[PDB]
Amino acid sequence: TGYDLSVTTFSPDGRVFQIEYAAKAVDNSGTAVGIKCKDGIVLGVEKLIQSKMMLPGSNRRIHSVHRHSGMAVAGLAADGRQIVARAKSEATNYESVYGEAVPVKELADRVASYVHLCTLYWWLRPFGCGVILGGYDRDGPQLYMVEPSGISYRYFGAAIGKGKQAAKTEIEKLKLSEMTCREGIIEVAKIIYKVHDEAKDKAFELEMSWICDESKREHQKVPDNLLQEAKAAATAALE
Amino acid sequence: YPYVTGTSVIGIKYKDGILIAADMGGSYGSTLRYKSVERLKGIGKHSLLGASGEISDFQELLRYLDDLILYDNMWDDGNSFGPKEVHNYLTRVMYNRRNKFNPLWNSLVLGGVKNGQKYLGTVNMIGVHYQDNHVATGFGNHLAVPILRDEWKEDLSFEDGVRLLEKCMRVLLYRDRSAVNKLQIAKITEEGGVTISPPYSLKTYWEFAAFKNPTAGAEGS
Repeated sequence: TGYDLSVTTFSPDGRVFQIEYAAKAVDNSGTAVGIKCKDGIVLGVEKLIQSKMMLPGSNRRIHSVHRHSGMAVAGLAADGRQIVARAKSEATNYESVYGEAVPVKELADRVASYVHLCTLYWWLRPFGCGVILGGYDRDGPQLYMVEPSGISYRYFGAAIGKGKQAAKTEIEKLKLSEMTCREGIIEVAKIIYKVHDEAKDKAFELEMSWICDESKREHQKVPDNLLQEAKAAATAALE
Repeated sequence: YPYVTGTSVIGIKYKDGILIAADMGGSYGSTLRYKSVERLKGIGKHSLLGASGEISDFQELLRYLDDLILYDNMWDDGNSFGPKEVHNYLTRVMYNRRNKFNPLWNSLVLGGVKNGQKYLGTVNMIGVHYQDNHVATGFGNHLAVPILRDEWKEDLSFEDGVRLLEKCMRVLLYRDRSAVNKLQIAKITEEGGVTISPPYSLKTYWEFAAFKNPTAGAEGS
């Protein structure tokens, strides 16, 4: 129509259509989920496969962003990698200037700021990936989720990608504050597997990560035995 | 100019690991402004380094190495920098900053053990570097490498290593005038990781008859 060809146009409805078009790119990717548990944060993504070959353990979507915090991207993983790179760089810069761990809140606001900032330039494609940020610091667990638009909010549970609706409905049933790590693992795996549309995709791979007192308040993949137990429980529940 | 500067940092590759010792003093010209400046740090999983020379510059090198090691760790692809790569990065940075006539004024002793291959090396304030079984910086390069060369052994025990390293460090304490009696020994080993000794001071001996009475007489001395 002419009002949907650049990011700095501004439609007669009041809307910026290019950011909605990036959101539509995020909505049609693999599901991502983050849960703020009683004593820590657990992240879990639905890394769907397309070929029998992709060596299990390939294009990771849950990236560390600093020793105390991690991040999970949905949508164009190519753009998620740059959001993650910028988050890394900003946490490092905060350390170097002020000399203490960048608080998760500030880091989330800065990543959201950058994602939005790339929405202002006429010569930049907007980011096509929204990310869940699950840091952990002296304020405890803090789960943030950043939309392509730039809007970031602190959550108790987040879910983006295809699984938005189903994931949010399943999380609402959950007693987030009472449940602890090693319990978030089962809940995340179960809901991911439930969300997965075998009629739409095939042979997905499940990732997870978590920051809590067990991990001495650092981000690191789940001990694989816990993942195997949780996947078994999820399969049993799905039966 | 160097303002707050430290002193010798000796180094001794011992069986099953590596040991490094360095006093806790930071001097300001002739004064000892500071006596509790931990001058040994652990870098990454496989490394450990001490520094001599300007203490501001050393604190900056720690920021460089911390960013390096954190960026290395966040990959989680299953490979990391051993002592060799870290020491090579240190040599490159020190030489590069010499090329700018804006040197880091430090002398670095970096060592560690990875995959069962134990490395120990040094870097100068102008990029001069070498890897050896036992290294030292400053006066530890005059008054300690003689005794280290004399007594180092291929399979030195941990206790023999500590006792040699204290022999060296005490010999310095006798005759450096820049050294404080406080000091630390740092142990790095495979599968144990870096372990830094709590600060302590070494007993010293002065009661020789020649010292008590220079010359000899009932009145004079």
